[PDB]
Amino acid sequence: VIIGKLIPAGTGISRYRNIQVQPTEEARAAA
Amino acid sequence: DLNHAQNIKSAKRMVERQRPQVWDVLEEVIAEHPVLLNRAPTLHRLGIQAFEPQLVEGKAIQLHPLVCEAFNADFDGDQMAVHLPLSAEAQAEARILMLSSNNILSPASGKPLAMPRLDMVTGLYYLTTLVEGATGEYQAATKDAPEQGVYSSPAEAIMAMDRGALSVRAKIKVRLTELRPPTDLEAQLFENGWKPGDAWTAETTLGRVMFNELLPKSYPFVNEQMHKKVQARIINDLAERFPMIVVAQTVDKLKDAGFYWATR
Amino acid sequence: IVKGENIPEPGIPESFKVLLKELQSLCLNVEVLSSDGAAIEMR
Amino acid sequence: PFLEHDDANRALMGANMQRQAVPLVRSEAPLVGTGMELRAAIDAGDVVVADKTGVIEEVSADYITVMADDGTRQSYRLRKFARSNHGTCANQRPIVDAGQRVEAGQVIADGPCTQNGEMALGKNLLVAIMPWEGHNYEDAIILSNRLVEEDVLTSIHIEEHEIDARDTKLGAEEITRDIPNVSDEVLADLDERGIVRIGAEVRDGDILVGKVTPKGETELTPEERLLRAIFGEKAREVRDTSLKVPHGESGKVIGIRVFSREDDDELPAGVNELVRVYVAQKRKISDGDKLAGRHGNKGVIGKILPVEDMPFLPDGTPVDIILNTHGVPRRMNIGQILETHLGWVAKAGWNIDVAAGVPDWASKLPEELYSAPADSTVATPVFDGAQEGELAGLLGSTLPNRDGEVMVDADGKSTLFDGRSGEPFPYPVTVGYMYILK
Amino acid sequence: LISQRPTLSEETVAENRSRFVIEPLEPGFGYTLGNSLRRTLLSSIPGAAVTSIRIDGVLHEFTTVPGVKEDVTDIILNLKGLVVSSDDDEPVTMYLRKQGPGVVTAGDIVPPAGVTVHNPDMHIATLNDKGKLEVELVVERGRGYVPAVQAEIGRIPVDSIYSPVLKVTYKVEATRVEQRTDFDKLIIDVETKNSISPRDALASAGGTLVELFGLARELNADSEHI
Amino acid sequence: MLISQRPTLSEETVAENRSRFVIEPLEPGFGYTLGNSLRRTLLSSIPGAAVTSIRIDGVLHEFTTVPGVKEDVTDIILNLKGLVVSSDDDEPVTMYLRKQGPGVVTAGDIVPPAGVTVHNPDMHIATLNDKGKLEVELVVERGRGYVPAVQNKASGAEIGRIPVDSIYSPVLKVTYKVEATRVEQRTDFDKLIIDVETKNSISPRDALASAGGTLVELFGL
Amino acid sequence: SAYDTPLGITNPPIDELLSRASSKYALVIYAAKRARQINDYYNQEYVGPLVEPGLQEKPLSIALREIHGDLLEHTEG
Amino acid sequence: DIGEAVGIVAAQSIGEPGTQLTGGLPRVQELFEARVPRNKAPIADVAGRVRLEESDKFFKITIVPDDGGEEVVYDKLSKRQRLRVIGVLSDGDHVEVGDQLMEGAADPHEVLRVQGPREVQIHLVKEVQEVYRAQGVSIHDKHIEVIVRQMLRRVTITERAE
Ligand SMILES: [Mg+2]
Repeated sequence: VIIGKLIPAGTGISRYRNIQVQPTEEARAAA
Repeated sequence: DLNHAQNIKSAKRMVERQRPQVWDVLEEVIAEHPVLLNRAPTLHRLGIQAFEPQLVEGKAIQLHPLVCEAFNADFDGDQMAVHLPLSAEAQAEARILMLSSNNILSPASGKPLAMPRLDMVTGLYYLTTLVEGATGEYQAATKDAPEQGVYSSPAEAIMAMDRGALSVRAKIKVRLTELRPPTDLEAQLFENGWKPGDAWTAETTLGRVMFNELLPKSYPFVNEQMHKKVQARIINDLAERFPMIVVAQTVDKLKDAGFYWATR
Repeated sequence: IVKGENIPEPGIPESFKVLLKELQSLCLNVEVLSSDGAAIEMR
Repeated sequence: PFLEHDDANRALMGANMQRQAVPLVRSEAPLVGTGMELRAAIDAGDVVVADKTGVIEEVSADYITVMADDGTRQSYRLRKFARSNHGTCANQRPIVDAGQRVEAGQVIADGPCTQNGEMALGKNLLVAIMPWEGHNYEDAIILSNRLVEEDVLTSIHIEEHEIDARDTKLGAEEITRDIPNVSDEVLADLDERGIVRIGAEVRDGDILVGKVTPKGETELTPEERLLRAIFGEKAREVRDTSLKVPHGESGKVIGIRVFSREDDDELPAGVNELVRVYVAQKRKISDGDKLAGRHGNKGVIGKILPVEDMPFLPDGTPVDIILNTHGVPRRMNIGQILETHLGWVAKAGWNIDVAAGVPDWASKLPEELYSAPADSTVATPVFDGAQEGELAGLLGSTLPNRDGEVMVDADGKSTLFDGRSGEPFPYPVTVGYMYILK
Repeated sequence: LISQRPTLSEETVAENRSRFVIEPLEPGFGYTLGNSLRRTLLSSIPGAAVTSIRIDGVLHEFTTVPGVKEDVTDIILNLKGLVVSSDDDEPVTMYLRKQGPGVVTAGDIVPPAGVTVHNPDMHIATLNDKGKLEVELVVERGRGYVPAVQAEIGRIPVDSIYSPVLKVTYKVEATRVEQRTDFDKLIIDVETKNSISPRDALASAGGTLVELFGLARELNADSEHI
Repeated sequence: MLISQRPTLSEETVAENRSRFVIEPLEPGFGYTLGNSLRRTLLSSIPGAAVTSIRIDGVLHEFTTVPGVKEDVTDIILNLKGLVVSSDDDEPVTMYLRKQGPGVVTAGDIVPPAGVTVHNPDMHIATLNDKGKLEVELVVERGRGYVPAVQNKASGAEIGRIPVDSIYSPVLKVTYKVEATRVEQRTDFDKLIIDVETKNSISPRDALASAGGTLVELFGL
Repeated sequence: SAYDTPLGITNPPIDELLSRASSKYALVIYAAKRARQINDYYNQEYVGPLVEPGLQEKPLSIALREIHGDLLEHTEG
Repeated sequence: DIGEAVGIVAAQSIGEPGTQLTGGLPRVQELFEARVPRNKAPIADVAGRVRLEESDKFFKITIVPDDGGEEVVYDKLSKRQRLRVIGVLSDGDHVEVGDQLMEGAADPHEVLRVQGPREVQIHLVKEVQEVYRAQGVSIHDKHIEVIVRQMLRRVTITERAE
């Protein structure tokens, strides 16, 4: 908080912030 | 974007002079854009909750009466602060983490906080209370007289309430086609294939009937006078058996009915 | 917001940088360090 | 009033909030009050008192003169729209006519919060103590739109702005109407000197006094210097530092004070000219404003309803204000319920109408209190005032509104008609007149 | 004076239930005509319904049935759901009589005069084995709802639901203006008996009101509005 | 058991300003909701004439006194609010008021233009003395309801013009009560009387008809 | 089964969305990351919108309805 | 959920009450701060019989262990500070290891060395929960446990795991 970084809790945890979001190959086709 | 202003400096001048064209625009930008509300002192996290903004008139902030318990906000010159989440993550955390209708139970005891209070409690209490010797009272007369205390449906009982024939707090017997009986009565009175949309007659106050119309159609009939503790029971029970949206909307309906009968 | 683009990644709060200087003024040598252990110029 | 019936907590609050009231334009006196109403006003000093028994010679909104038995004239100049230290209106108004005969120590003109010599910190409003559809909930309040239309809770507020033109190191500040880069319209309300003209309006961001200060070295932008060459507007040698109106503030200009160095005015070293603009505004009672009674009860205005849809008596007389029931019992300020009953008694009048003699309750009542016409004022000193037995009896003695019909029963309730649906309210609702303050 | 652009739209919930909206209205007309509409729908429309009944075998004994599954009280409230549009304008006695084990319905009753029963599939009672049932029905048109009105022995007066609208509920929202303070928006929810459809009931209500307020219009009729 | 009888209009005169009305016969329960449905429209929608803005030569704003007069300007404006005025002129007309010398300035001293009339001349406006002279023109417009003073910014109004709150409400006080006939379960009928009072701008029959005619227009299929 | 028609922000239900990810915080990043994606596409990661978007739908709201329909994975690192 | 910051949630769940606390905030601070109790109460050092002797308006409690080994005596105790209730403790009663001998507050350090760390946390949660419940506040034990967990994290020769 003092240095302005993401707090290591909630949405600041590594497993949550490094998520990769892409549409499924099936989804992109149907458009 | 719209051709109302050619450049930014025209737009800024436009807003500062409160040009009438900006109002309909503001509704479009405010739509589904959450805002955080907060009242000092902030004792717990529920002291900050996200809401959907509604353009209202005057210079006061209209606050939902249920969140008063969480904010400890009484309406005597009380002021609250507004914060505008900007980034996509900020708006996501507001809509998901800090949404008002998603935070009902106090994260200290698990008890419901948006549960109705003073005004709505007395309203629902009066609505479901049972008066002996009320207008329209069922007596089940026997000798040379029929029962004459039953009604074709809750709708007929309402037509009897508008006329001077029925009292909202009377012991009566009616048949309900859209409500579900209690556990014991559902088991025996109903062949165990299901118990929806099938007529069954129970004896409760018309108020208690209109009360159970506020609860989910899937919820059993309660048939009690609503002390505040009884209300905590049902909402606690609703959190276990139903999603939050069902609870949020049900408590909303409890607010409308609680206030209406609070004045009456 | 005006250009309608995504909102940028935040920087270093000026309050923090002011804090580092206030510690230096107390004869306290504070150094921000990366994994390498190399000092980083706060500017 | 009824101090002996309120807990020290809410009483302490009630005392603190009386000094928080604001002067209304109408300044109506309290219908149910105590003795101190009179003496507190005259001793405060905001009321014009005649120091010699005489007769009025002239009555003007500006001043009033009185000729005494000595033949010597005394004259009193009236404060008209003087701005108090906190922005409240200190207007004075005369209460005497031309030929009236006055006595030494009498009241000639009313102050801001006084009427006929006694402090009037609020107004008398018709109150209903029913909860009303949640709009009055958790100390909130709902009012009749009548209070807006009839300016009963309207109060004038004045503000004082100030800007000075001094001698800087680069040059002397000049109050002027010539501003570097502005439309002629934003100046359309300014005079030659550059100050806003009297009686002119002001919207947030508008200009009160045009002031300019030297700027150098310029070192303008290469991008900017070209636009200066194209449109032929010479880059002015000075920076615009003008006095504008603060955000949200609005109103009209009452007066302007100007102190100039050219004229032999006294100024601090380096200061040439001083100009002060006084702006006032009418404040209709609005949503969110804070109202309160003398018993420590307080709350914001949650909603203002049209007079059409408001709980109203069988008279068709709509109630001015609706107060929630749930906040009354818990706080031990039930003295507010007493003055509510007495409030209705005072505005309706009464006549004890003894069958044979004073009914057993009125054993201690003074004879002057037996009869009373409508709109009479009442005084109940704190620790020896009205008592319960006398109140019910006075509640039993009441007068028809216009027709023979009586509007309030012996326990102080009436059947109100829902203005929205039209059907009456099931249970008799307590109504009365309560003195509340802005 | 003349104002602009009020409309009326309807969303059908089911063949028997229709929801209506009025947009927009000037404050505070919502509550003004709101409760008057619902009240008009309830107790104004002419309709036919049952007034009194008498069944053979029903006598001094309070309420029991010689050969059906449910008590006489249950049958009374079953019969109260009978929807019959009549053209007789006066009490007419219908005829229903069945024998043998089976289920009696609305179709088991012959329509005497001006009567066209609109819910033939309506259940009335399930007959015992080798069971018979004889009963008369007094049907007379009317308005709204009149409780059971009470020479004859075995005559059972029943609560009579004359109007075709069973329940109507309303509330007023506020939206749809640029700089205005949330103009009123009227919502009304009416459930119909199948004798008539909802919008005809609404159209009839409006016709009743406009004719009822022409009472004051016919007085002077000079000063007016939009 | 329909009873067929056209709802009647009986009219009564309780006074010059107000006149009672009674309607019968009506179905049970209609008396209350219908009378109030008229009441709400009476108070809100009855068109009338109200003074929009006024001008006094000497004053530039409403927060100053006038030499010789006993009332300040904003006090005079509050006294001018009580004016009950009727203007058949669709467009804005400007009345005038000029008086001087010691005496009392009533509402009758106002000279109405062509087509308008003042219905309460006895109203005290101001009281003047020898040195006091009062000149004021008043702009009368037509409308309905209560409109707050239109700021001279929204219009192109002059700096001398003083906008004033406008109250177009010819109706003063309105109520109702029901005499309900609920006999021995035979022919229950509702009888409802309304008590309509006006400000003498228009008679109760004319206001009620205006509201009634307006109600007819809104109720539509 | 019916709860009721939800209004604005409360649609879609949080419960039906939580079935699509591990935690509420994951759900936040999901919609956030995808919300930036859609906006980048409007002013050309560039894909979608996969669902038919009602005019002016905040790309955050579009990304939420996408997650409701299982239209995207949804891998945790 | 995984990311939940329960430490702050606990500190606030315990912090929001206290405006309702009027045997109050002083006692709560004494417990979390782990100070020597305001009026110290003795705990049994071993299980066995109890011999209650009364000095000159004093209370002298001796424990005859079931070993039976060296007796355990408690020399001087104010008679004005009443004994614990089972009724009140009397001569001949049987006492277990961690029992509270007199009414009052057990020194959390003393119960620590006697019953071990696992029980100190239980004693503190009880005492704290006794206060908030006495005033009527409903707080779940886990919040207090989160706070108390942070008190026994270190051992004298430093953090436990490290
Ligand atoms: Mg407060």
